[PDB]
Amino acid sequence: VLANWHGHDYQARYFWIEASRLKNPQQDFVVEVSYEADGPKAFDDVITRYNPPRRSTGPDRIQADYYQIKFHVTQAASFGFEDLIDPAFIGAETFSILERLKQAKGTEPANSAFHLVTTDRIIDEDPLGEIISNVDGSIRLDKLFDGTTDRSRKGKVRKLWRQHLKLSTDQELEQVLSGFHIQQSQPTLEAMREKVNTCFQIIGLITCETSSDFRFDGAARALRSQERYRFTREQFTALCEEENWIRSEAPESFRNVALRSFSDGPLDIMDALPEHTLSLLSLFEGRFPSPGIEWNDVIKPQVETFLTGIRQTERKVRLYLNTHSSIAMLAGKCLGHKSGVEIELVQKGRMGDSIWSENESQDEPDAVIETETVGTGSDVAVVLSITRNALPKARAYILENQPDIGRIIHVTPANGHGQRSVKNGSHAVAIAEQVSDVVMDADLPVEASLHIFSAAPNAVNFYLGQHTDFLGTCVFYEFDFQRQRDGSYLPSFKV
Ligand SMILES: [Cl-]
Repeated sequence: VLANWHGHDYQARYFWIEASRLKNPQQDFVVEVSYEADGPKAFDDVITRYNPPRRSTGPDRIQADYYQIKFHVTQAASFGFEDLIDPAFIGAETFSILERLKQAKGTEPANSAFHLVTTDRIIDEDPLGEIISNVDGSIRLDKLFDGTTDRSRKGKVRKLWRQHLKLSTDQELEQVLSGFHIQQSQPTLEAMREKVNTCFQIIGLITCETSSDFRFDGAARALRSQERYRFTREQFTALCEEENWIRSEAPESFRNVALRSFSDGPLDIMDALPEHTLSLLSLFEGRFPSPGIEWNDVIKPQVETFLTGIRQTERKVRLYLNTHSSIAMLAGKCLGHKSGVEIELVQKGRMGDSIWSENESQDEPDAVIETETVGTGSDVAVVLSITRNALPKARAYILENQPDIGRIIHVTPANGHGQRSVKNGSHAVAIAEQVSDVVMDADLPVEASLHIFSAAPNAVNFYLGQHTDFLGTCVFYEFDFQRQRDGSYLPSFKV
């Protein structure tokens, strides 16, 4: 029983995720990672330092990211702009988040980034939600600094913060807020355990599975007792050697590639180099289009061009995937069975991170497959119920909107849909293969289309996309919880 970090296991796991970069050959510019377990202080809970300074969307390369991690509580609450001036919000008697920010801006180099990390969310109609970027969490200075007076909606925020910080002008406030980020709705503690394991496996370290107690939490407490607070690349390699953590010192070198369509959190933003990264939410400047014509005309060409560029130069690819289901399926089609690209998938999401490949074998029973006739048309639907039963909603959409569909093929894993219905990449591939066999045996004429409705994680959708080349003309669909308050399908890509 050792003394915990002030941020406890959440802070320790954040640190381990950052420190794994010290032994990542594809992030050699990360030169030091440190933690402050006797806090909170001023944005030093975790610090990641770069040499050369890291690439940035802004005008200056960033020499360090500084993290202030709000004490993790399992039940997530809400906060607004008024909370940023309250010390209790960061679990302290004095010094708010903004005062800590002002101090850190006083002490640290100019080309620095500062992040407030929390599993809580911004209040729905609070002004803070309007000044925090959906792309990367950065403060939206063009939005907060309207050029209005204290009476306006943004003026009230400016006044509260300016007077709390004892500044004379909104210009000084803008100086203080430059480089500040709020990362809301960050992963749960359990997802953080999964992310630590994924990061460690990728860099060739051992992982801690099944065990109800995480080994690396105790390792972090022991490091604190040894007063080892900061690690260069050499120091982290030395720690890994001393701890007997190195599984392989030379794992198979895959080229890291990233495909994302949601928010770019700091944990994931450097998964691949910028030239090997496609972040769709950034291209749409934080406003992702509804599934439809814009997907087939804007998103599809972008994804196809990006993945053709990857395919013609790379033999082995580690694909970090955090996107919509049909985009994952399109990605699979672009890197299909024809490409000759050996694929390792890193599935990232709110559930956590997982690694998929065809290395582990499987002997699961065949998926239950049931065909139903619903009309006279020559089109065919395939419904994959993997995470949940998708057949009712797909059947409703089809009855209401696709008169040319004459047959619905329903596919469900042997032991039913659920969170873990697909074992591994080999199981996903085998399911895709039996789906392809059934569709090919259905003998669709060449003019007809195969409509694909899927309720599955990104990796399963990717492996299915890899086989859509065998199925001819296809229409991919997106399930949206908007038009119908409990969800409904919309066509996205026609391939
Ligand atoms: Cl004032």
